[PDB]
Amino acid sequence: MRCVVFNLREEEAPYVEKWKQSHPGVVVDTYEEPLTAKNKELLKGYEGLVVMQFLAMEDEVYDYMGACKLKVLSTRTAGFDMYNATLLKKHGIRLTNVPSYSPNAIGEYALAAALQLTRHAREIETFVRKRDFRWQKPILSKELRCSRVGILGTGRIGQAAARLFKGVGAQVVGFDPYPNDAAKEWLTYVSMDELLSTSDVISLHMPATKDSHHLINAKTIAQMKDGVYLVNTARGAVIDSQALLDSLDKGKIAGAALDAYEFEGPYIPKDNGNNPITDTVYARLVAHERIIYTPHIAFYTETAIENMVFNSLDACTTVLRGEPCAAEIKL
Amino acid sequence: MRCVVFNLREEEAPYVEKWKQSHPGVVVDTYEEPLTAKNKELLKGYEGLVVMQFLAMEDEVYDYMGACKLKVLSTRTAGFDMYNATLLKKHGIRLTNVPSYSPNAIGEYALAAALQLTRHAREIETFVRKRDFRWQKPILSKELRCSRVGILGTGRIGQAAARLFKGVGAQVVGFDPYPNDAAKEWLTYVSMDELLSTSDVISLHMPATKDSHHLINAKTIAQMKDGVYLVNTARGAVIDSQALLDSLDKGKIAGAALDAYEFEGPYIPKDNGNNPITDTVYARLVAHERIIYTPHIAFYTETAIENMVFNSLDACTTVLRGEPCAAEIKL
Ligand SMILES: [Cl-]
Ligand SMILES: [Cl-]
Repeated sequence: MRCVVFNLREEEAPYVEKWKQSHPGVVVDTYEEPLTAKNKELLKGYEGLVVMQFLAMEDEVYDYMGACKLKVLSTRTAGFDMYNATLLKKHGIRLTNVPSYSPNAIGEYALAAALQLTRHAREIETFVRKRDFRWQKPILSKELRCSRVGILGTGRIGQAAARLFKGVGAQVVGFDPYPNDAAKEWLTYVSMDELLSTSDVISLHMPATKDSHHLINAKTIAQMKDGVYLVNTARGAVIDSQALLDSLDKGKIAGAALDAYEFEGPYIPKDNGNNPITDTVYARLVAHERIIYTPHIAFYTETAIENMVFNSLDACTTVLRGEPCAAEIKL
Repeated sequence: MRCVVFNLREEEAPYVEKWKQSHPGVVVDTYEEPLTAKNKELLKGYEGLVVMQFLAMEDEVYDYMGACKLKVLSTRTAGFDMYNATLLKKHGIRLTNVPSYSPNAIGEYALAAALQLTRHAREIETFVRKRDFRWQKPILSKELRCSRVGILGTGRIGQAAARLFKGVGAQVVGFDPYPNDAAKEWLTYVSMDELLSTSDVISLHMPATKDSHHLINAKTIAQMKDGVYLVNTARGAVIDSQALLDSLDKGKIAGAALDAYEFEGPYIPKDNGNNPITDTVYARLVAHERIIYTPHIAFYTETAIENMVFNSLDACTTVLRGEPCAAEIKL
């Protein structure tokens, strides 16, 4: 029952210690550094590997996992395509993930960002910095209780967002290819056309599929209300980014909050102070005056960290004991 | 029954027209400009005067109201100390105000500002500006559903805030000298000491009485949790401003959102681009990196404007009909 954790961030460390305290007899050694060809020897003697690493591990790292007879690689994230499933399977190494951390974290961020937009936070700041303290129409707001909010995607996260928008008084409508009864507690299902053409705020909550790809594009943006506000806490591929930029530049969309960009991979979650953004679309997005751009932090709350740590260690050790694990990805 | 409206702003005009459409036969003439000694003759023939004026009227204006036999001055605001009640009473002119516009507007702003603080909006934007897109502890957030929010003052506005905070999952506690049962739908009443010492976010909603003056001061701040967030949508006098600045500088209070400042009167709601803020406390406060300063706009929503217009015209005309008016200020 020997486990090693890499990529350990400072906020994760106390949760690892809490988990260890509640699970005596499990060895859990930790490293802040990533696992690479250069330090692969640190794997020796462990049966479980717990990681949160977007940087690719060289093939020789996986081969060394095989030579060490590693039994399971457990990621702390929902995504797992950043790991080499081919080599895991070849060496008989199992794989687990963490499918959900905190739906409420992401719904709460969607509400927070929506309120930054509808309450004109950035425009007020611009005026305040110039000492223009007037009560003037450009900063006059519409209350969410007088607004319609459209939720695109009604899985657990979309439902959390819908619940929160209804909780502040908004009329919430939803669209999903597979409507469910639970979401009807917080929203009314409508057609795509109705959601697009009548919503004051649109918040995206769809997973990555062939059918969510570029759902928000020049054609669907053209159907929206003039002055709509758009929030994206889903993956970036749901938006055709240039179409969004064009619509912001023309004033069709009054503002957007983007926590994701379709091609953010080279840059998230890294310090790029000395790493120029060479994707000119992304460089425009991140700097746009009408976009509240955030680096994929909708999830980034204490509750999410706790669940990422506890659930990954639980999954890892469940597999090590040869027990069924609902978070196991069969290869 | 003739009424004249001064100080008419762009956003108010459609509501005046809507009110006129449902009160055919009442003359309601409008002016965008203020009423002053230079245009006092515009008062001839009017019985009701409806105002929202930021500039003192000279004594001779009030004397001219008396000569014209004006019956009532009706403000569109809750405050009325900006008008010369001494001369209104001398000339037998009655006074009405608008005690409430949209409690939800102000509660919604308190929630919006709280979420800017708890979700680290400004700190994230500062990292984004530097292209630092790391998931780093300074921008890790605590969800409101895992937080205690303390509501100081449980009138209509505090109740609206409490309802909205509960609506996003927070555990809401309240303190008031006179607890009421309506507020108990949304919060639990606790002692002042308990509210101060256990709240993650404190939102102020108390009227400006001797008892609430500098309620937030060096002593009560010292009772708070390290890293508390503070929101003030109430009047500025409930906070000892220098004590707040000191505690922000020392890191005791992690951040504050202030929609008001005790000595803001010379500057609100004016364009001060050509008017220095000579009050050095206010100048520091508006510029402080840990303060989200806004120019008294928590109320500033479409619904509030509609209610300011409708309620002032209703009060004015109720008085002119010789009927009792709950919004009349007896001088
Ligand atoms: Cl509104
Ligand atoms: Cl949390």
